[PDB]
Amino acid sequence: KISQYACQRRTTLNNYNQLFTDALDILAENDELRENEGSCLAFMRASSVLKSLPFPITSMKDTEGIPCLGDKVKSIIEGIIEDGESSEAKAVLNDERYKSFKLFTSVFGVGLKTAEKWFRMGFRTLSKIQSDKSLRFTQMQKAGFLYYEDLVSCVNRPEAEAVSMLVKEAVVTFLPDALVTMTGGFRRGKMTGHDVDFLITSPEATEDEEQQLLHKVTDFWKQQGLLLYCDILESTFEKFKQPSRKDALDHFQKCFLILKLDHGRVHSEKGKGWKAIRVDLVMCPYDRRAFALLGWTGSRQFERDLRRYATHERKMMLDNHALYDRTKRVFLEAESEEEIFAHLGLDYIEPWERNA
Ligand SMILES: Nc1ncnc2c1ncn2[C@@H]1O[C@H](COP(=O)(O)CP(=O)(O)OP(=O)(O)O)[C@@H](O)[C@H]1O
Ligand SMILES: [Co+2]
Ligand SMILES: [Co+2]
Ligand code: NA
Repeated sequence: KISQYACQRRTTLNNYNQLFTDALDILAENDELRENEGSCLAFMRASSVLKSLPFPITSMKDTEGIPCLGDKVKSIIEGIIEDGESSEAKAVLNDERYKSFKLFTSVFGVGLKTAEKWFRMGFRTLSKIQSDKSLRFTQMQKAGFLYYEDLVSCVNRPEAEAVSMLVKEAVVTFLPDALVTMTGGFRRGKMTGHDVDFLITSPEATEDEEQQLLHKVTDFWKQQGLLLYCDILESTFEKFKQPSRKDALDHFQKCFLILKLDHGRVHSEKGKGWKAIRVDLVMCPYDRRAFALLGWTGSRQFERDLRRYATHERKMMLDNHALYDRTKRVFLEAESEEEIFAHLGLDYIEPWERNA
């Protein structure tokens, strides 16, 4: 029996139900835009469970025994079986508000509120926004427009590996014992991504050394002329706080960057000679490295279901910093992700199996 939880499913990149899940993902995105959180969640859970199937749905009988498939979702599946298209997803793709929100939020630094503001001002194209002489842009949006074409082209694996080399070379210059791990989509086996994410941790660094590393590494890149954008968020981490009851917040020190990646550093099959790459770095205390790795690997749906399962099924509280057992009244320690899954009574799910 297929579990309702993504953390009890193996979800690999060979999606046999892309016709159904692309439509359900569009409908979920539109519900997010229309602030309908409930309908958004129902479409996301249905899309997630179909992504886990080892075969394509070709009839309504194939949906028997599958959880998270309500009446609304089954009507959408029936319509796609009928003529290979979703009339519901097609109407969203042609909606002017949806098209504007997708286009405007494709810019780094533009979220839901700014996209809504520009739409209500009558803007529909990025050309009209960028050339407007009355609009005022944040430093994040200025970088978003300046490096737009590079950032929208996405990052491939030779580029992600080239960025990994740069990150490791910079980090070990200040902390030679530091462990640098590529997380996010690339760790889940994806061929492309919108950014490259890393977890950095050091077994011997002090509290102050841990705090200064991201400042030292970004100053080094700024000196080399590689830092195109930088935003460092200071840590608000509390060693003895209970994990979140909430989409959990990450309190570790982190930075959101845009780096200049020279073409000569990329060893691939194939203009200006460089590409702007979105890079996120997270620094965590050594003892919390397994919780942080698990939270930063994703997918978002896998993380949500992991935390939901921990709370509802095990009376445990899980977040990126810790695992707390409410019955035993103890924090549970882990040196690896495998130990976290064992504490939760879950079969270990490999990172490439977390594409929920
Ligand atoms: N800018 C950011 N802010 C907060 N968390 C982030 C983050 N970037 C990465 N993460 C964390 O690490 C995982 C990957 O996050 P993202 O970079 O936002 C999407 P992704 O799964 O890596 O697809 P992508 O390859 O297109 O970026 C998620 O589990 C998320 O919690
Ligand atoms: Co990412
Ligand atoms: Co990221
Ligand atoms: Na955006």
